[PDB]
Amino acid sequence: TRTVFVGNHPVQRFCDNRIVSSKYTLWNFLPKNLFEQFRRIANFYFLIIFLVQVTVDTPTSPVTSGLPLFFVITVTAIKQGYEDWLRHRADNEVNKSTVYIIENAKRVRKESEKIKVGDVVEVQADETFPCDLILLSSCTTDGTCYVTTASLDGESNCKTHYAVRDTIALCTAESIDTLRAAIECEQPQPDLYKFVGRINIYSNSLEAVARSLGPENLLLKGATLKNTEKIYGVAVYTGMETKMALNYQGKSQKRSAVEKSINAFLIVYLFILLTKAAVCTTLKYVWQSTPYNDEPWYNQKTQKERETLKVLKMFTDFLSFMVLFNFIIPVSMYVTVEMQKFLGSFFISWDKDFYDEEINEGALVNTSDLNEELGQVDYVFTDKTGTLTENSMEFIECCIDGHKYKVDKNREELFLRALCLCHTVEIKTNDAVDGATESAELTYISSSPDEIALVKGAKRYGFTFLGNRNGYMRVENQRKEIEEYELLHTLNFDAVRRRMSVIVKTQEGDILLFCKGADSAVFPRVQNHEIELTKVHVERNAMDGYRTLCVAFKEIAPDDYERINRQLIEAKMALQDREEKMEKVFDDIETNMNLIGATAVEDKLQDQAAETIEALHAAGLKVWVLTGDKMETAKSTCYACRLFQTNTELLELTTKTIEESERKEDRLHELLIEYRKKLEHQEYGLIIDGSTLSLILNSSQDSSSNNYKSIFLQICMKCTAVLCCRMAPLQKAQIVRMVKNLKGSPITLSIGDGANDVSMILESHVGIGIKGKEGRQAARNSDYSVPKFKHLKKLLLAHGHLYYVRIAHLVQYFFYKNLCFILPQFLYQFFCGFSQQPLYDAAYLTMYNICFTSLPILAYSLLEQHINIDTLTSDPRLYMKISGNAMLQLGPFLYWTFLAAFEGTVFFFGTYFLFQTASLEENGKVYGNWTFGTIVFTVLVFTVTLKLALDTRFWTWINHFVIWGSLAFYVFFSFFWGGIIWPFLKQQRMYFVFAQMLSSVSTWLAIILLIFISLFPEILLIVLKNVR
Amino acid sequence: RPDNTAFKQQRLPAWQPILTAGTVLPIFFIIGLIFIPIGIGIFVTSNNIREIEIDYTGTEPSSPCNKCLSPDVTPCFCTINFTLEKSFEGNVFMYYGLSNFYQNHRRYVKSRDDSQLNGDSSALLNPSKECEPYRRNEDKPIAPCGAIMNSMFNDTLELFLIGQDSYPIPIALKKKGIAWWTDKNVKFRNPPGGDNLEERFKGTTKPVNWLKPVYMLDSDPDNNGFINEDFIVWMRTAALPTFRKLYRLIERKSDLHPTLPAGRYWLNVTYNYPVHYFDGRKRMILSTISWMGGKNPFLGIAYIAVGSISFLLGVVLLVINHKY
Ligand SMILES: Nc1ncnc2c1ncn2[C@@H]1O[C@H](COP(=O)(O)OP(=O)(O)CP(=O)(O)O)[C@@H](O)[C@H]1O
Ligand SMILES: *[C@@H]1O[C@H](CO)[C@@H](O)[C@H](O[C@@H]2O[C@H](CO)[C@@H](O)[C@H](O)[C@H]2NC(C)=O)[C@H]1NC(C)=O
Ligand SMILES: *[C@@H]1O[C@H](CO)[C@@H](O)[C@H](O)[C@H]1NC(C)=O
Repeated sequence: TRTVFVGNHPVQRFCDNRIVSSKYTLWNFLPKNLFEQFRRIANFYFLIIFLVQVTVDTPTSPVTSGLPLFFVITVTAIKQGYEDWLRHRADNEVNKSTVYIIENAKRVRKESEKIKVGDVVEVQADETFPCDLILLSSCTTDGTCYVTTASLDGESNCKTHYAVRDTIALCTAESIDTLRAAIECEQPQPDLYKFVGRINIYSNSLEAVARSLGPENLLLKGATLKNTEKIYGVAVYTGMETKMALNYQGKSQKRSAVEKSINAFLIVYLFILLTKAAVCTTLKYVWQSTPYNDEPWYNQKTQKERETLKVLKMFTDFLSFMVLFNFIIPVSMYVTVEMQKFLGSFFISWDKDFYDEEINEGALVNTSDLNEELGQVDYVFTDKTGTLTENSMEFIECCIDGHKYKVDKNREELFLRALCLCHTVEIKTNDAVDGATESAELTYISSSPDEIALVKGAKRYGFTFLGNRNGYMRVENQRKEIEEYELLHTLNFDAVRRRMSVIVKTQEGDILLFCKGADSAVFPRVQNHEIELTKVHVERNAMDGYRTLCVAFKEIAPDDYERINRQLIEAKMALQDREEKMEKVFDDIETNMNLIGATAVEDKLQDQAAETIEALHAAGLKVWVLTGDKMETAKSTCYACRLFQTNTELLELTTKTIEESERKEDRLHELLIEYRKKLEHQEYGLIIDGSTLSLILNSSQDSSSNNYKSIFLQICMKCTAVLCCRMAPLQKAQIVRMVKNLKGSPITLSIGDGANDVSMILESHVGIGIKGKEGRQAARNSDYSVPKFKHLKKLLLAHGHLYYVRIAHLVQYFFYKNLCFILPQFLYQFFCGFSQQPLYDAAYLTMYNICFTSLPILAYSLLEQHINIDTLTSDPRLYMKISGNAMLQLGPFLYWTFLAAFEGTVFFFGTYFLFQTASLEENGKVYGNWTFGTIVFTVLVFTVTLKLALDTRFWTWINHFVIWGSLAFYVFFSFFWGGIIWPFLKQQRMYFVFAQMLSSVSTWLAIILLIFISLFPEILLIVLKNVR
Repeated sequence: RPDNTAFKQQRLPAWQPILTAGTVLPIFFIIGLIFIPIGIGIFVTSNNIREIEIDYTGTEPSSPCNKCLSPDVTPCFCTINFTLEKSFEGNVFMYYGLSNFYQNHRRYVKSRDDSQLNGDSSALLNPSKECEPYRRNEDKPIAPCGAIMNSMFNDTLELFLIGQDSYPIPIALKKKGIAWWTDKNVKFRNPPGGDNLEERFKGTTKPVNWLKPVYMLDSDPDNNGFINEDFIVWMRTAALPTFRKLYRLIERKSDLHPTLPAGRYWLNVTYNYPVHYFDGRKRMILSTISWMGGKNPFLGIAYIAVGSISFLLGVVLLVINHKY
């Protein structure tokens, strides 16, 4: 809806070209970063517990709660800050490169940031683009210049764009000559593939040429130009409105199933850290009830504290028994669980097995967050054409007028013309050595293999397409006759319609309207009396498992053309809903076509596309298939794909059974309850259509007693493999939703190949884009990508699992690490006068959560395979089933806890009984209370670690160095901190505690035991699980 | 083409320990052979240590010195008879327990100024704001400020041996070397410089409750100021209500006589420390010492309760597995 002028002068009101990819700045970093952290629960809560320590008079010095909180920040800010600064220095490059402009007959050399909207740009070969231009001319005629979008969506070929006819003449011919134009384009939409515009070039005196535009004229900002000398563009979008720049945002998907549990535990602890306070406050003011039991003449209450309002004092305590138990919320989890993902996401991008030789590229992880979401999928929505069958079509066994050509020249000769026209082959322009090859270079470059196999087909017969020469088309009809054809309108294909067409003008006569498309969408518009003659053939060729396509021509009368022509073009200059308003202009152009003959193309399966789908099943998933081809075809490739065993009682809902409005439901409820409700197991699979489906969902609001849909969905959950044929481009989305929104939240993993699937990949929990032959429209939106389908096995099982059992046993341990460390300090608030006397020291309250026992859980997080990565992908029986999120469900969670409590108690009561002795050393001396801290601590750091050394089932050389590299650290720290660190301290309370807690040979036997009795409830499950 | 490094492929050189029943069952039967030979190894050296705790708190209408449980002339004098059945062989230690004396009380553990006792001259004249309730009396600085050092257990015990005649032989007690040598020469030091331990304390005074200045706790210069063992061992907090702190140790005479010959003795305690107020008892635990420490059964009954409940499930496991 905007407006532009080539030279900015007609016959700043717009954005400025400076791409700022960053989020922070050099000034608002802190006030932004911090807030974006302290809005998180555990990083904010620990803040409150800081203030409360700086104002109130509380037991533990502010250090033991501000350091382990100032650190976890400074180590996230830096990374989360620096990791950003990479962009600035990156950005500054792109938008500070040289790009010449044309002010007034001048080839100025400005900075790419200086460009404004509506101004001529210049570009040599090999150079990136300054912004979204509109190709206006090139050095040569033909107004053509290829492009290689190798940085926007990852494409690696040389697409070819087009210039504007009325301007191709302009090349160095001072286009600056107040060149008139009006470039109206829809406000920048990030679709990156649609572009509706217009030009209103003005001639010398008067001219209003309404030269419509299109995506074939836009040159994105970042598509390296190739195979040309130079061009001249007219900027339309100028950065931060350009199509590319808009595509930095996809974050509305990273809500894993292991990121809310982490929020269902805290909400528990935050509701346990109170009980631990309330239950331990009341007991105090009920204990102090005794008159002498407080300040019994040997600790006289400081006079001031005596005259304090009781109720108030009843507060400062309850605020003390949070500052004293606050450690019961893991402070350093919001750095590990992130440092893990970052340092441990590449693994899905390096694994060699995700590397096809041909495509000469590997896997690609376009989301560093959904990793853990792979060992969760419960529905897998594959796509038949493109994933299950590579796009290498081979035209075989056509059928003209039901005669199955191998009629002579009355209509057949025409048919061939149909095959060779009405397409977008665009044969390889360059010429190679012809005479040694079969025919010539003759390499066809197109996106829809459904036709590239046709042309190659006709090439096996007389006719052959070799043209598109200067607005015409060339063909060889069994002899030496170029036979130029004048192309007039190439009606692009559109899935929602299933028909592409071409309106050519017979070089020496009238016009023609060729067209092709799926039978179910070409037959409705035909001289019906000819359908049955060829219908049976299209059945067999499909019944056997070949793609099918019908083709028919309709001669137009010239007197009728002008109506169409006008009606056609005028249906383009519309800037609002062009594709729709256009689609509908020629949807009534294919009124009645004289069908000529049908065609059949065969397809191939992938390497293991038949072995994988035999694995997934064994893994518990419920694989679906959302094809678009004819029903019969899908039913054929399915058997081969091996998702329909020999004995499977299908429940088809095809048009061949539901040719009515009400009939289906009758058939629906029958094969649901009386057929699949009264009851190897796989005996039943489903099959639907693009029509039979829409009736169900859209028209469900009638039988509110037993709604159609609510019935239909019921069958889904109870069918291990289902099909969907004749699927539109959007109905491949309503399906996902219709499933995602039922009985919980089944994690739906969809997998597409091309543009058709963009409507679900962007919709399912975790897409999987297969970068195949069509294009990267699918692999650029998908969270991940794998240049095959055989990889979707090694992806889900061998990674989706480890990327779960590597965290499920982190968010668990990272809590159980604390609920033990802070249990004693709660019991020891029983054998003290409830005066909140921290059992441990302070030097052992900061360290323990960042230094003593931080790494050993990180190590086990990045690199570990509790089941060898080979035995896990070579055995999908349950290893993708044993974890249906069960690793964090309410069952296991409160086992660890009821493992902390026990392993917690034994720490204290295990020690208490040990200090009924009156001495432990041999010299007979006594042991203070601090020596009651290190004991019940040194017996802690040796359990919360060893309890790991009983879980790591994959001992690399790192684990050996971390675990035994924290313990042999602790036993050193206490030795150093123990010794002389006096000068700046104020207590010298742990001056020699440790060194004496080890010279008592009768102490180890308490440690060496208290460890065991704490692990003995873990050494058992091993036995009770390795026995059966 | 992709990096075939040992790590990135995610197949680093592993250990892969196969933890299975058939290879873990011995895990039970390997300890049972190694704990029990300790659980019993210790339990022997526990019941072979004789002790005695002569509760002399009072509160007993028939208690020999209830007479001064109530406020009487300061220098009270108790006398308690008691009989030793099995004479003590080694060198015996004499503790002095307590009870319901919450020496671990956050409001009572902060009550020491650790940087003063260390001998920091400047810190002396003006102790911290932690030993508040007993910081300055008569607006003056206190040398061992703070409740902890204030309420220093201040009654003198004594043990007499009654021979055949009625004259009781006095048993010789020793007091030096009853505190961790680590925190008796490093963590507690007198004021910076001086010659007589009095001058060094110029502006300070004695605590409130005490009866004599810190520079008069003992004549022996090696034990007088802030070094008094009695004082030191009273500062390291109790670590529990029911505690007991070393008081004096009897060095085993070189001869081959029993350091404590059996029979009845006399224990006359100069009762000064009153604990009847908070309902706290008092005692005097005599004891020997073995490498394990002091008589304590737990370690014994624990090992033998683990070294014989792990070594049993293995049976119920070994027998259950083969029968399936
Ligand atoms: N050049 C062309 N000529 C005739 N028909 C065409 C065509 N290009 C596409 N079609 C029609 O478009 C339909 C595309 O099928 P649909 O997209 O529903 O499933 P699909 O098999 O193409 C899986 P995918 O979308 O991944 O390629 C085909 O049925 C075909 O008839
Ligand atoms: C020994 O210490 C105890 C501590 O309670 C004390 O009761 C004894 O008598 C105290 O003397 C202090 C004054 O010199 C002072 O604490 C108080 O007068 C008196 N006790 C009371 C009731 O406070 C101390 N005895 C000795 C030997 O001084
Ligand atoms: C204990 O003290 C008393 C105090 O009278 C004194 O006679 C003697 O030293 C000891 N024995 C007796 C007789 O009490």
